[PDB]
Amino acid sequence: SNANITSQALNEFNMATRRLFDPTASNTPGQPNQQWIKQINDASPATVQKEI
Amino acid sequence: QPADPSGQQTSTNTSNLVTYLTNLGKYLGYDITQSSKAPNPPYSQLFNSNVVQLVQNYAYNTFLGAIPVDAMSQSLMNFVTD
Amino acid sequence: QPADPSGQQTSTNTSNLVTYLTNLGKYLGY
Repeated sequence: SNANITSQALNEFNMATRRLFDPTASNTPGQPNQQWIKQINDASPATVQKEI
Repeated sequence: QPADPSGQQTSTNTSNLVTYLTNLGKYLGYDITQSSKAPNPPYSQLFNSNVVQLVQNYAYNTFLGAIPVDAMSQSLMNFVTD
Repeated sequence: QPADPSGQQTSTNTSNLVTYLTNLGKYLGY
């Protein structure tokens, strides 16, 4: 029902490659789940430290 | 009326307080004077716990399952005994 | 009786501290 597929190389890939560019991310401002750097651009200091 | 110097002293102190808290908020990199430029509503949690948790447990599972292992009987592919 | 300007100045100043501390806490993300 929620059967989803990944390999270990592809999964380690998208674990590494999720913050810098993201295919699922919205590339137009004003939409949710934007690029991680743009989300950081408005993030709070506590938020960014949790990211660290 | 005879003005009490304590009131004037406290007024100057409070003006000094607002000035200096403006200065420190300035130094932290924010503009404190206007509430509109402040975020609304606030956020302290991370962007999305769900996507990151999903990614991390998936990576953990894929690493456990990916590596080849002796497969001839269940007790012999065992990773940890008890 | 006429009000001393020190009291009104301090009341306005206190409203500014309240507003500005809420703004700073907002900027921290709280």
